[PDB]
Amino acid sequence: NGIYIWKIGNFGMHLKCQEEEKPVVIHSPGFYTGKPGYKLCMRLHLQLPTAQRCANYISLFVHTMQGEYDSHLPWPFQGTIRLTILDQSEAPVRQNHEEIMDAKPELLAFQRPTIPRNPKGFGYVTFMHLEALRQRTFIKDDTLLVRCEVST
Amino acid sequence: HGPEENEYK
Repeated sequence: NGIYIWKIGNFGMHLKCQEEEKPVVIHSPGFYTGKPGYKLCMRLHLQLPTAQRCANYISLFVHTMQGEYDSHLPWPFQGTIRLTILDQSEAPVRQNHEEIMDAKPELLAFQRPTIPRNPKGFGYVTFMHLEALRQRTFIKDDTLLVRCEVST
Repeated sequence: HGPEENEYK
């Protein structure tokens, strides 16, 4: 299984713009599920307080990118993606917030990408409520940890 | 809460 931990720095600033009702949208670097493996990346939003549904939620989405090994891998990507926002409080057992999502072959999002970054992504509009960040040490040293673990 | 495809922008 490939595992990638996205360190999102400067996070205090990002929460501040969300409060000021400024759209916040971030993309991870690309990363490989393996070598050879798929190249994926992540989209995280901070939803405005004035949104209809999902107000004040964190959104989280996985996208396929064009990769070195694309021509060698089976398409569409089929498998499991586990998206976790990690707890950095000092307290076993730590309480991570995670959702496990199933890659179904019927989706367009995991078809072979032809553009550098496929705009069709797959994930959760309502991944985690912001008011859950104020209730655990999810942010430490002004940094948020988003873990992506891919199973095939 | 379940997953969904989602295009941007």
